[PDB]
Amino acid sequence: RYSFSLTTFSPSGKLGQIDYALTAVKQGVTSLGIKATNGVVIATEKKSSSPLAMSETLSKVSLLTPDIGAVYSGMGPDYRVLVDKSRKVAHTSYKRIYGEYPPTKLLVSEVAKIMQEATQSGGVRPFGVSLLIAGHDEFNGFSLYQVDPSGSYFPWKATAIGKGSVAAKTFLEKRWNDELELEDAIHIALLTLKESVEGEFNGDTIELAIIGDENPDLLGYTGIPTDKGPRFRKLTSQEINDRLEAL
Amino acid sequence: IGTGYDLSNSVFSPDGRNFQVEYAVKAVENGTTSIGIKCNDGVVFAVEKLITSKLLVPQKNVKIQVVDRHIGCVYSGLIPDGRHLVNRGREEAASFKKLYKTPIPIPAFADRLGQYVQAHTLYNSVRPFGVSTIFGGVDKNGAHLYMLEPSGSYWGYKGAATGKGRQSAKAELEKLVDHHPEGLSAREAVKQAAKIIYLAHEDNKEKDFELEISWCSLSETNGLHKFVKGDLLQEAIDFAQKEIN
Amino acid sequence: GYDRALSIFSPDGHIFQVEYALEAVKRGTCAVGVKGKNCVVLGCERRSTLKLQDTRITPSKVSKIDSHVVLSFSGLNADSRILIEKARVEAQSHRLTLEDPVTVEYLTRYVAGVQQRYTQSGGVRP
Amino acid sequence: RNNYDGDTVTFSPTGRLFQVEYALEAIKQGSVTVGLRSNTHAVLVALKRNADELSSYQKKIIKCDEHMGLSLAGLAPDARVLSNYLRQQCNYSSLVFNRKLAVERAGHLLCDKAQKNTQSYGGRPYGVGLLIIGYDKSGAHLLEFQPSGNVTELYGTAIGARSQGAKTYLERTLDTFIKIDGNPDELIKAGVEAISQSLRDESLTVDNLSIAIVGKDTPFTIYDGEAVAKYI
Amino acid sequence: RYDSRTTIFSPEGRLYQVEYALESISHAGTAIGIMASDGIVLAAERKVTSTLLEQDTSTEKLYKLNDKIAVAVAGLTADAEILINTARIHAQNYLKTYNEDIPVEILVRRLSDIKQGYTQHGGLRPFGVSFIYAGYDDRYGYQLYTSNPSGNYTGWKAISVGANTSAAQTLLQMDYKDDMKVDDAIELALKTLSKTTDSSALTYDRLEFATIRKGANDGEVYQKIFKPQEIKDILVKTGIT
Amino acid sequence: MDIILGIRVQDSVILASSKAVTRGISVLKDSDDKTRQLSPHTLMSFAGEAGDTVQFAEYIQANIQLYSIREDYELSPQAVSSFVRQELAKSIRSRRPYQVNVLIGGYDKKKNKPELYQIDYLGTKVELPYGAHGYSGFYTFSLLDHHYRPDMTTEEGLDLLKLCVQELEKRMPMDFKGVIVKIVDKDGIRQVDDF
Amino acid sequence: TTIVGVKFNNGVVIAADTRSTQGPIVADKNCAKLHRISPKIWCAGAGTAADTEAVTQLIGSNIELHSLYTSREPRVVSALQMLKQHLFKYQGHIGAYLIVAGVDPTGSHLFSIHAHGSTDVGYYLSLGSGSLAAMAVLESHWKQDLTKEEAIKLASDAIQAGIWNDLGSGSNVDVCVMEIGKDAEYLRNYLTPNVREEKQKSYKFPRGTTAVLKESIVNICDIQEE
Amino acid sequence: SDPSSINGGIVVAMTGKDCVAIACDLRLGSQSLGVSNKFEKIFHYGHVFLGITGLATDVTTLNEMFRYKTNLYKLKEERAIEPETFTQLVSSSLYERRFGPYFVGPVVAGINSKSGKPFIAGFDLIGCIDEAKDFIVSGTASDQLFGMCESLYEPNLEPEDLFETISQALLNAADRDALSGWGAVVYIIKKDEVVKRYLKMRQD
Amino acid sequence: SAAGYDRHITIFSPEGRLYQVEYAFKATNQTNINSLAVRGKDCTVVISQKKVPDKLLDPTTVSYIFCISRTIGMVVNGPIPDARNAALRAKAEAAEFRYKYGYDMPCDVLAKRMANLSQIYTQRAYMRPLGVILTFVSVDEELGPSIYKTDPAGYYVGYKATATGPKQQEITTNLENHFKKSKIDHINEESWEKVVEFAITHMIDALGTEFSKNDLEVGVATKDKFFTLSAENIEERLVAIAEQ
Repeated sequence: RYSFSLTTFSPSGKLGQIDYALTAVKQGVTSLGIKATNGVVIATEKKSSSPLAMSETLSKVSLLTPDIGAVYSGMGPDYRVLVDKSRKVAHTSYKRIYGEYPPTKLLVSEVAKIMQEATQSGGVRPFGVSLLIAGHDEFNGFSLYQVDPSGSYFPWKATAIGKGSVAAKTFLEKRWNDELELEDAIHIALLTLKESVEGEFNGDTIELAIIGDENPDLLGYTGIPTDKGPRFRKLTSQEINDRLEAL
Repeated sequence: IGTGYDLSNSVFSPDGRNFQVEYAVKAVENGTTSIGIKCNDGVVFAVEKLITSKLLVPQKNVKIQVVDRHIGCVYSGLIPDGRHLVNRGREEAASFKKLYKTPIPIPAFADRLGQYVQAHTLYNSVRPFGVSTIFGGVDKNGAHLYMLEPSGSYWGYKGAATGKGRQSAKAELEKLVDHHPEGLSAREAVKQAAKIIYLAHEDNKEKDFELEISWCSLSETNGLHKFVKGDLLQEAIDFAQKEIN
Repeated sequence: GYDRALSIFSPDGHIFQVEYALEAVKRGTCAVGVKGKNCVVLGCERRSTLKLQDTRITPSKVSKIDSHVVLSFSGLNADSRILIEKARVEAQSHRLTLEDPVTVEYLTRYVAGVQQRYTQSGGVRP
Repeated sequence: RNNYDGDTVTFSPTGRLFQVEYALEAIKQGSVTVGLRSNTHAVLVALKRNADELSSYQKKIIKCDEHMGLSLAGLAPDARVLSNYLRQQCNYSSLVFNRKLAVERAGHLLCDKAQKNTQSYGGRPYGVGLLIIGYDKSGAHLLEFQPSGNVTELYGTAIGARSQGAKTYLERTLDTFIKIDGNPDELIKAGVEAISQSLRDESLTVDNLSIAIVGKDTPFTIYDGEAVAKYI
Repeated sequence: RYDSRTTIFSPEGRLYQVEYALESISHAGTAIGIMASDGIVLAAERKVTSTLLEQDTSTEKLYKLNDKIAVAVAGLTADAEILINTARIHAQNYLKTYNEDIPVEILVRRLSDIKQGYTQHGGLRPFGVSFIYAGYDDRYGYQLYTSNPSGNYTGWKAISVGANTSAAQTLLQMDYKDDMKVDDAIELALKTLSKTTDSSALTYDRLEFATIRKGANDGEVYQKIFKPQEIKDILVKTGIT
Repeated sequence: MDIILGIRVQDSVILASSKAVTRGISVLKDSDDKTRQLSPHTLMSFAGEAGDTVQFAEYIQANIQLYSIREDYELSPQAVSSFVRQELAKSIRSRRPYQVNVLIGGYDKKKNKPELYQIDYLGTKVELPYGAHGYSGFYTFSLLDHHYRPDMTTEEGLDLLKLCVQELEKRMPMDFKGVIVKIVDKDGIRQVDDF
Repeated sequence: TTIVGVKFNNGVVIAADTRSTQGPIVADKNCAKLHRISPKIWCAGAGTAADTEAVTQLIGSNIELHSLYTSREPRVVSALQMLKQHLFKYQGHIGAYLIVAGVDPTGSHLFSIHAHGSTDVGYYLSLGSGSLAAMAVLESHWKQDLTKEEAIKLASDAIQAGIWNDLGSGSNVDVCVMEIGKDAEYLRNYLTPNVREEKQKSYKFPRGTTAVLKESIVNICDIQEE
Repeated sequence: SDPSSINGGIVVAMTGKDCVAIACDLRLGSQSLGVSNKFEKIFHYGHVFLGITGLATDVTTLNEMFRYKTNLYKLKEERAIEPETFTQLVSSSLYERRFGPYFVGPVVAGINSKSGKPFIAGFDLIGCIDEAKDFIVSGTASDQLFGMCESLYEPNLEPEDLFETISQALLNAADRDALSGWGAVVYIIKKDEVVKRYLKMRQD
Repeated sequence: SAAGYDRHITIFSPEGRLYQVEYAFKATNQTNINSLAVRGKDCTVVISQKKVPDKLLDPTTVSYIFCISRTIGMVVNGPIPDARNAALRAKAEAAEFRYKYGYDMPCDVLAKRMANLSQIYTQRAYMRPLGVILTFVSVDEELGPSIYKTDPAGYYVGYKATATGPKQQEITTNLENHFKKSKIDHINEESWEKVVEFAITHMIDALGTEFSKNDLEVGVATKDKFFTLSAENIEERLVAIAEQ
């Protein structure tokens, strides 16, 4: 009787639902982020599970705001609702109180708050996923963060989640340096993720995006200097390839 | 079958069934034989209304009920649960009448009923319906006959059956198609409807039944629903008595 | 069962949740009340466990409901808090409505009313 | 099995629900009544039962409206509800439609009332059987309402404990009381006989009989005490 | 059993659900508040560390409630999140209304009532978070309290929540001195966290710390969250590193 | 119609209110009270619309006294006047238009000085050492400040309030039928009989 | 104010004056009246200013949002309906009067929408107080087929004309040229018909010409206990 | 007239090279009766300074209200709110009641911490960012202040000279209005010093 | 196993996923129909078996291809009760879309709204998940040929070609083999009619059954129109195969 509602606890504390929720995370694919001193690189993989299934209709890398992207590790469907809500609250709670796109820490909390409500109720399952949310603002710099099923969040220098977690975690520890550039991070990211599947790697099967420098190109409009282009950028399939040739 | 999955109409077994939904068809079997006969210019409804004892007031008890005035319904299964569904059918029709200024098309009528039944197999605090409804009529799209199962599922039928005598019924119905590829015009289908209920009753040869036949006929009621009553009914009785012996 | 809720009358006409509430009282501190002819003494045992506990800022087990009505309580302190707040708010309300101070009888009958209401429902324990 | 009788939102493998059959049993546990009718009068005769002999009975006839009224059989808490709603429909017809509400349609709204609690979790199918008699435009009617909500137009029926003996009295004599017209006394005589066969270990008293009559020019009237001592 | 609802009591005449929530607080780390007449030190432990854990740009067991009350956190952080936000909102709701900062005592009281309501009503979970509150309000000076998961509060001159409570408490009351000093309290805290925590080195990046002092002007209180590199300097002074 | 006057000395607040209540074209009773005490050291004199005066004064009396009991220590004048402004501020945007102007004259125990506030029916509090409302303030804002010095004693300020009564009687066409005077200091609130 | 909206073969130009007027006092001389909804859908605000500025932001949150949800660029039609149904509910108690202009993969589009919810589709539209004023240049020099070059000229002569006759608009002319497949170029302060006349005297004062009762220091920064 | 015109009070802010000035009257009026002469109207929450002109009741309640939102802001972000971001907060609060709006006219003044650019903005009954970097005026004498300020103003002023320009602007304009004047106060916000200087002046 | 958590969808098992939701993937092979949809080059074709179990049924009512809106078709695999219910929302949602956002609603978005709705049903224990797999078909306003399969979990991914049903694996291997050897994701027959013939060939091969005309129901989305073919319209394609 201890493990079988959100409302019940145990003589060892906690809820059954959080332990199981954690298990859901690790069933997912390996997704990782490495923070650099001028950027953050975010990477995930796509497993098509048929040659018939297209790789681009799966979007495992999603802009929350055009300064803050996310990936996940866990169950595919749960991700989709939470991203739709994350945007929806991103605009509501802090774009009519702040009137511009939220700082990284704030949105992290707002997204975290939805997860918390989805634990809080008895009779409502918690999310199948844990996200990584990486973003930029001026005030706290580049930053990278984890939102776990509980409703709790942690800032990280580098981390990884999913199935390939134990191999990836030990790689990320050894290979991080005090100071690093974004460009170098792309290569460390790629090498880590290749641990998880061999001989099925390539820039069409790997989704890679960054929150790096602005791009006034993709801003959509010009002649207004005060505003900036999006910090978020999605790397194309040809660009992943260039970077992969250079390893 | 197994333990579990039964209790609440929202739980799946391994097999991909839900025992509660299955349990709802089983309940209609114990109910009293209903048939529908579709025709090229009508529909005929007939039903077996069992009389428990000679105390009953004859011709004063019906399971045939009307919706708007052009749609017949007759149910088999549990009587009062069946009433409820027909109540709701009136609500469906009435709402359509206000908005669009016209009588429901039969496929419009089937859609909205089919959803209401489906909703009541969707939740945990609801119960599954325990009634089948053979139903249909004639509209601006010709004649249609449907049969609605307790799951929230329906399909069109040229001749339909549900209830206790439904194996005798379907068997005959199929026979009807072979002898008549033209499907029988509405007049002769009254008399014929009678003979099927008389056959279906050789598995219901316990107590007496009252034969009630209604129709809705393009050629012979002007697309409106009305009961078949008086001498028309008698002719249908006499034919059925003859050919059973 | 048959002790699993308040909406079970039980096969003995006893509400187990009322019974277990009673058993709850025992765990709290002792309290004694004695009337005189020109007083009431309302006295209570005061718990200690450590000399790092304040008594400066910390509630007493006695709380003034108004200014002529007082209350001491026994049971879970956590539970009691809500009891005491309601008892007080009503005592001030009494003068909003009538312009009299509260009667002693009015108040006790009300605080039992608030629990009785809770007892009556099945969703909430008293 | 019967692990299924604890919810009314769960069916059986035998195509039943258990709660609805049990609600049927609940009628039998209570008092006894026999209804019967003629084309120009309708009659219920019902046995009043008392807790002890300082106890002074239980009123078993509830007057609905001045053209309809009903008797109860089974649990009383249940009856008071069903009656109230029915009265409400007769007063609604009289106000808004200037009509005396048909017995057949009124009985049919009750069937619909029963299914409202059967479907929904919480509440229960009601545990009382009602025999409704009335006199409308289409003359006298006797309806038998059931817990299930099955409504049955009958010339005579009886529900409650050991009621099978009244139906045997009524079945033999079926065609005889249809032919009676214009004489309320004689429908009462038939009813008094009927309710005799139903009893075991008892004898009719001037305060056991409660006789309820509605017909053509007679409104609904409930006879009690010293108005049932002409037919005792 | 009688974990099965929160609105039912056990035949013992305890409530297993609440007791169970109390055990939730012993799977999170120690938090220590010590009041001294010359200030309150607020100390908290980070129960999770790794070498890639960013923890040097963040505060997450130290949350400022208004300008003069702050809390330390022990328990579930998800549990903590919702009640801290609510508390911040109410404390400052008082500011708006009455044009004075909230007294320490009323705000704890408000928040402990809400906890009791989650056990009392509905089918909600009770919250397994124990907060040590430290504030200043003119009507009783420095004020220290801490809250149970049950939904009640008691005053203290020093207290410990979190894991290994029984041991930690033992260590504090042995080495307390009634007048104390703000500096001697900090030192006492570190001594205690060192022993209960299994991180023998007990480094800066594993410690959060906040001191509330009136030393900034007079009649004006300055709440100062210690920043990581500062936490490293005071371990050298106490000799731990 | 109706007067409320205020002046603050160096240890007291003297609040005064008209004795008359005129409902209709008849003086409804000649001698009445028209002040109620929120707290044992905070006084609320009130004037305004009919019977909204009473209901509001009783509303505020309950609610300030409620906090006093819970904390076990009365609110200050800064807090109390502020509470009341909040209430008025809701009431003017609410379907129910209260139209009650008040003076809050209390003793701050923690500061040890009187504080006299003028709080308007619209909902605006400002601390002022001579305020009023209605058409009381139309004659006596000038008169006070002339003879007022920062320093006073309680004996002077009462006599200066008597001076102000006299002016009011000549050139205001309303009768007040005397005035009531309660003096609010640190030692509580007491009635002192004056004309 | 004054809005003119004018199609060309490769796009659309929307233009508007920069003078913010509240009553017959100029509130701000330089302040845009081009509000951005989406990156290629731009608009100009007229009538009540507060209602125009607010409603492009709330409506614009949805238009941006749908772009992210659908993984498609934002249609201009998406912006029009959202406005039209929005304004409709409140029945002109949000008095908001917009020319919406933009480009899409469906073509170039121009709309006007009015407080009560009504649509106008032409190839030149104008709105505002100087709606009448700007009209006459537009009618007498709109042509079927305009290049980019001409269309910029058609808008600028029309806003300038509406400056002179309508006393409600003044200051600079702001242009936003929206081209299919390309960034929307914001050419604010394009044309200057208001070079601020210089003054004869310097109205600068000695230091201690004002008379000051006292001084004080208020803090704007954190206190320290150090 | 308008409830905003009845109670009165003026607020005027200005720009210079790395400085802003924001000043007010001290008058509180309820119709022609002068209530107070020593109630200020400019407040501040953090280093962002706010004025509010208009009906008194909404001027004090909106002081309380924006204080209330900014103190939540401060705690959450772990940094003081910027002027740039506070200008949006101001429009949002005003737009939240359209059909029963607050009768006020806010003026925002500050200098950004992230860029150090000087910043000012104007508002209205139902509110929108009304951008300039010249000056913003509001109040009952707003029409006097709008021309009066423009003649005096020159750009790229030193903090001490900017004082001279605002002081002159406010005093003479205030004097020639019935529901303003009656004492003044001016805040000159340099960067990290704010000097608060009360104008000695003729009473109205 | 069994305890909390094939009796509830709000109760996670120690696997990490809910068992009952997974049972819905075993509840979509209860009607025993197979669909194959492939993309043309300015058209999309969908073909599903038509199962006539008894002659007493009308054979033209027996369909599973639906008109959702002008440019959207849908084929449902799985039980009828959930089919109607899924299809009703989808129709309704398509209509709702114009009025909010303007123009016609593309396939991708319909599929996303149905996918979120499916996730919602799994989020709350108040309803069961949907028992049907939905495969939406459209020819898009500008992105042209699309097939989108949305599972009851809420997992949704687009396709080059897709198959669904109890024999899904067998048509899937036949497709890989076809598109891999040609090297094209698309089918390069630039008329819509001859794509419909190719679909007919492939189904014939994978099942091992030849089908008549009361045994297939065929829907075709063309660019800016959607229509469902009747048996005599099916007959032109069937005689196309039968005599080449």
